[PDB]
Amino acid sequence: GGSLKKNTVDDISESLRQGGGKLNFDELRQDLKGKGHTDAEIEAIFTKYDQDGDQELTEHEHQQMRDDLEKEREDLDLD
Ligand SMILES: [Ca+2]
Repeated sequence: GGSLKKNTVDDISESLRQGGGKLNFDELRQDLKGKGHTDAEIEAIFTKYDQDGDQELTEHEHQQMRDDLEKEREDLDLD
């Protein structure tokens, strides 16, 4: 709709919680692939958030996800 979908975060959030708030590209991706998530979609989300390019997504990176989602889909609309 805008930039990110709350539905996506739910998928990544759940898988992240299972790994202990921390997971690597390979582990999260496998957990994502088993849910029906495409590599392209995962790579975009992972690249988008993995600003450190450490090929790893942590609770910190995921935190921005929820924040970035609310600044767009929350507190505003038509502007
Ligand atoms: Ca990272």
